[PDB]
Amino acid sequence: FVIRGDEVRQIAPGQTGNIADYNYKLPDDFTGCVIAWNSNKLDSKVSGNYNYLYRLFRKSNLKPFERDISTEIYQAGNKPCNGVAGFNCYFPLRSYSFRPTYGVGHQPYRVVVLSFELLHAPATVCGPKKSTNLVKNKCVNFNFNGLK
Amino acid sequence: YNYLYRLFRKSNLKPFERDISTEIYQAGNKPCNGVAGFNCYFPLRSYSFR
Amino acid sequence: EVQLVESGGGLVQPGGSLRLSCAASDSSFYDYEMSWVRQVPGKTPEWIGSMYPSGRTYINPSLKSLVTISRDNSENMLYLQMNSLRAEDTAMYYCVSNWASGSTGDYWGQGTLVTV
Amino acid sequence: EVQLVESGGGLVQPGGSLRLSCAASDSSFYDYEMSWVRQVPGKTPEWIGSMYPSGRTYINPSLKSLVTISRDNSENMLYLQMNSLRAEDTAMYYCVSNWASGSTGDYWGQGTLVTVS
Amino acid sequence: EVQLVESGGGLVQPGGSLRLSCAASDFYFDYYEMSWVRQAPGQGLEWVSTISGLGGATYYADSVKGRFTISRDNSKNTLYLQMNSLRAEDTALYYCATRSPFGDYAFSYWGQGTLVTVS
Amino acid sequence: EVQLVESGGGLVQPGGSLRLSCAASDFYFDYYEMSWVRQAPGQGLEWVSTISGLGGATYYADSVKGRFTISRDNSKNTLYLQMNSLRAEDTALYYCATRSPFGDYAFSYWGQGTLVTVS
Repeated sequence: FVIRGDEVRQIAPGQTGNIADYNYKLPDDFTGCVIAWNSNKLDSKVSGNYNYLYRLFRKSNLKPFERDISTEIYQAGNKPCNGVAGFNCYFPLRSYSFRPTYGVGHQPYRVVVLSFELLHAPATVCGPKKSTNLVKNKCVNFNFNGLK
Repeated sequence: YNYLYRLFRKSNLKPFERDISTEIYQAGNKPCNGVAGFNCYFPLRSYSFR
Repeated sequence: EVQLVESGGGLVQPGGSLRLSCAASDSSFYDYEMSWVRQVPGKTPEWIGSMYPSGRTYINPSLKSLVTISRDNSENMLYLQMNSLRAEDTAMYYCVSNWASGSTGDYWGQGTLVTV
Repeated sequence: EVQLVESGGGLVQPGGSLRLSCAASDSSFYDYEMSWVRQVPGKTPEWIGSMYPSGRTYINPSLKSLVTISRDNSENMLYLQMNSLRAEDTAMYYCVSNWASGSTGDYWGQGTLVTVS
Repeated sequence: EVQLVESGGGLVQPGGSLRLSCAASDFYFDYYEMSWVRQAPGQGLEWVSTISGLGGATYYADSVKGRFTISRDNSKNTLYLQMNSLRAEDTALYYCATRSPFGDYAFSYWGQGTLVTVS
Repeated sequence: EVQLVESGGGLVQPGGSLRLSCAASDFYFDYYEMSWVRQAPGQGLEWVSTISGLGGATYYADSVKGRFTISRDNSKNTLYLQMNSLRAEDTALYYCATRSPFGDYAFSYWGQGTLVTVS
């Protein structure tokens, strides 16, 4: 996904904040990798960029790795407005504001978390092999696919 | 519950070797440093002989 | 076969109102998200409004108090009333269902060209 | 040489906190195991708690959140604090050193009665 | 501090079915990995299946590809194991285990176990 | 749709007796076959006896020829198993099964089982 530049630190085990508390919490025990990169040259424009929404008001602490797409009326006070989009029961869905003139802390950053799930099932996704260089006219060990 | 046994250890036990230490086990990447709580399970548990 | 079509484009003076229409096929596509987008020539798309499955909607802070979207028919409609059009509103508009998992689960429509 | 003397045993009403302590001999009894065990008359001994040299004390799963073992004195003492005493706590308590590996090297010291009525 | 509760049957006809319901309580079953481990009399433990909690993919073993199915519920924290096409070679003690995918390879803790007979 | 009900004891003196009464319900017990299958702890299942419903002949096993007896009643659909000459080597879980002689070799469905102790 894509977040603001100032909140790229909140995504970490134990670290809380705005997106780490109500939007996306990473568990304390995690064996993947979090990475981000600035994308101010292909996701920004001088017109008012509101194509990226985010939630700021939630019921309680969001469980790590959970999807909450419900749009129920938030309750910020003790008045039961009964879902009328009035005072103290605002709509808990807002959007960011990205401008090409803001500071680096307010620039959009595209992040991606790669969670590496290990299981008792046979391992499927792995990396390449050695594939070392080949020297000729010399007594060496060949280690081809089926002929060692 | 008067018989204990080890379930968590780093490596396999060497033939004819007794493990008397009780260092806490680390199942994750968090530096527990001897708290014995979440993700820091105790290496010695008890049986249940009913 | 989801083949939702669009209609409502044309020419109008910059003092009127346009009533768009996004006719969706009879299927289970209204229980998910629904949203619109503009595709001005020479720039990347820009979000306009999102119709939520619960029955509510949200609008971008840019086009505030200038565009309203509702269904109020109960079968199939994405009206997206956009009264008080401006000079920069002449473009090709699209109604996309899943504007939440783009490049992976989005289905773009045909799109209607409106000129002001 | 091993004359572990137990103290604290008496009459406590149900609900009190009894603090037992087995004073050991002036020797190198540390760096080894230390365990407590009850001796209810007419039954096999039951393990109460351990005092592993590292510091991590393991408690019997049955008597969880009821008893605790503390050794924050480091000189010669070991303390056992039992809270919320019940009727079945009337037993002879013992504090042994070589437990879980005994039957030929276990030194059962002295023992006192604990009655809860 | 953390325990497991299992349930099910004790005797199944060789060719019928059985309702196995592992009932967990106070778990972080959203990002944890819960599966079943069989214990046949005379040999050790064997892996049966696995149910991912991140995406929801269910993996099976080599000999139970087209005879087992698992239904995971998150409303009351219970799992259903509908065992079909049973024969006399499925005698084993089933254990409902739960571990963390972002940890070691071995499970954290098991349950009490359930015994079934098929012959 | 069809179930079985069993009963019995939980502890038997090594040298006494016990009253075992398998109570079936809604069965075609006139031409069906009902008997007992023992389940000793540590091994599989073993056959005990056989009670034919056609003529009424009862067959025993090799080691239970002169120590067991079966009484079949058709008034209330109940069977009596008066086990005599019992010792410490009779520890097994008894199952009251029912099958059709005009079918396959294996039983159709079994019951829930009863546990007895002799030591």
